[PDB]
Amino acid sequence: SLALSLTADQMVSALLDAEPPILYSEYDPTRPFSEASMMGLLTNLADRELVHMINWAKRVPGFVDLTSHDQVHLLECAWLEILMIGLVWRSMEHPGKLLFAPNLLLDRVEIFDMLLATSSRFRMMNLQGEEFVCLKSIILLNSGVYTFLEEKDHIHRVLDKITDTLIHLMAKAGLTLQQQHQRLAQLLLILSHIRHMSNKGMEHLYVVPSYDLLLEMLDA
Amino acid sequence: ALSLTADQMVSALLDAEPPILYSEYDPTRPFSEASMMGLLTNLADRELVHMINWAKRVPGFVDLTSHDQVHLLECAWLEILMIGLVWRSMEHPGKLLFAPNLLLDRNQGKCVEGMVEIFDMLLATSSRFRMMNLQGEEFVCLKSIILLNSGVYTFLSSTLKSLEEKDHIHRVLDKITDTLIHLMAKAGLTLQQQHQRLAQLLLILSHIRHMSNKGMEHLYSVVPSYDLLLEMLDA
Ligand SMILES: O=S(=O)([C@@H]1C[C@@H]2O[C@H]1C(c1ccc(O)cc1)=C2c1ccc(O)cc1)N(CC(F)(F)F)c1ccc(OCCN2CCCCC2)cc1
Ligand SMILES: [Cl-]
Repeated sequence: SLALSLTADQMVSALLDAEPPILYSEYDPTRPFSEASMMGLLTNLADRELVHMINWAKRVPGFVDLTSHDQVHLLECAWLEILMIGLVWRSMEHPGKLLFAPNLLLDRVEIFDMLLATSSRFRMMNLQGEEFVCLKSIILLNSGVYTFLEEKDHIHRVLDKITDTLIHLMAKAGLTLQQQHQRLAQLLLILSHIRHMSNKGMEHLYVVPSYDLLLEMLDA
Repeated sequence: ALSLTADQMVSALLDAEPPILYSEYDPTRPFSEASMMGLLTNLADRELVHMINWAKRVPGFVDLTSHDQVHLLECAWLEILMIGLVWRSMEHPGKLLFAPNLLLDRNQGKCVEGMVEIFDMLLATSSRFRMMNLQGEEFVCLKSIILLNSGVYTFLSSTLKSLEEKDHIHRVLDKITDTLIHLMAKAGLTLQQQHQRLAQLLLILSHIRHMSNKGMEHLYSVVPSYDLLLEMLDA
């Protein structure tokens, strides 16, 4: 694959260029807050974000090398985790609040608390945008990989490239070899907590995009 | 803003560019006149939020009062949406790319009565930009001119501050002209070619205003209010 020959810098450049825009909530600010339904607003936002997520996924190196079926499977497994890491990233510089959108910024519940905790953890780590995009791409490629042979092999190789990229970013930033491996581990372990939150979030919803919806979106 | 170089002006404008939004996903097809109009309204309204963010980053714009910023936006918003539309559609002959998932040929334009006429005008503008090889750096200059120009001749005056406001706007406009010329000189165009291409691009602006006026006459037959615009700017 062409993707496997990308350097660290090229991988970061591709990922930064692929980033979705930050969307706004769809509601008239001239109106009182009480008119709105929180769940309604969040659903409308998420649905609009999903279209952009598909476009983003198609630009993650290696992703289009996969079958349409496997692309859908990865997206089905990752979509809420991807929405959540986006949320936490946007909320980093807003302690005690979740920036669902620039016009939908909420203070303090169980999952909300978990997301806030993740956000504060990213803030304490001084998580950089270049690291963020690597991590969100890992979520895409990893979350569904163990629930599907050449397809899996390819995915694992792209994942290894992403690891290389994360280390490269850290070496470039001035971190010692010991600091690099420690920060690599810290970042990746936070992914287990993102999985946790996603599963808890799913259990709350039960709005969820179907295999078929995702397939149609990818085809279109 | 008046201390920016041409290159800095271009950089600021490129960095300010809004995202390309999507239409309401999976609408009923075929469209009715009502459903198409509904989709276009929904799109436009979402684009407007991002336009405000963009406007606030156009050098010189925030130097104006909130009132004057709203006045400019009131006069320019549809023209700005339309030059965006024509720019997005350049590489799609015979079609208008309202959004990546809403790409319509003239046949589909006929779905709303009287619309095909303006659809044709927009297609014509888009082909004109394509034939001229309009550059992204030129596009952002032009869209910024629309913002600052369209409402400039319909402010009140009388007051010293108001005369200074208009003067400032005109100075920013002159800087944008300088920037356009700079881009052309940098590209290797002769002085005569530069002045000709400048005039061609600005004359196309009169046609964009025309199409905007025709488009506005349909919307009034949806339009963001002074209050909505002011709130968006404040937020
Ligand atoms: O180009 S438009 O002028 C403008 C484009 C699109 O439609 C408008 C619009 C919009 C904006 C806000 C909104 O809320 C709804 C729609 C558009 C927009 C939205 C987002 C965006 O990024 C770009 C554009 N246009 C479409 C085109 F002809 F070109 F195809 C158009 C032209 C003629 C019409 O009728 C004439 C006949 N009529 C006259 C009066 C009596 C009854 C008969 C009708 C529409
Ligand atoms: Cl949007």
